[PDB]
Amino acid sequence: SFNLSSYDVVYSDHCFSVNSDFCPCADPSVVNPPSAICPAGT
Amino acid sequence: YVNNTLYSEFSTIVIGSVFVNTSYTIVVQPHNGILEITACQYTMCEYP
Repeated sequence: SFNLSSYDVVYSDHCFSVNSDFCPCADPSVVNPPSAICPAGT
Repeated sequence: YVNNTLYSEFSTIVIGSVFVNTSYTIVVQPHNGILEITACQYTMCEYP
């Protein structure tokens, strides 16, 4: 979902770089944080 | 030299970042002397 108007130009402000191990959520067994199950590798 | 016929074959190598569907995985593969150099958005699994 990156919709906009017809004549609209979007430019980036900051560009972060991470390794191939970043999971966008935390571990589900540390709450006791919208966590969930992440795929293998991250 | 199966059936007195020369066959050539060796291992292959893949190059990418995450190997799911986003990065273009440059994978080469010989087919009995014919190389297959392709760069597509393949769907690599856990056990290739």
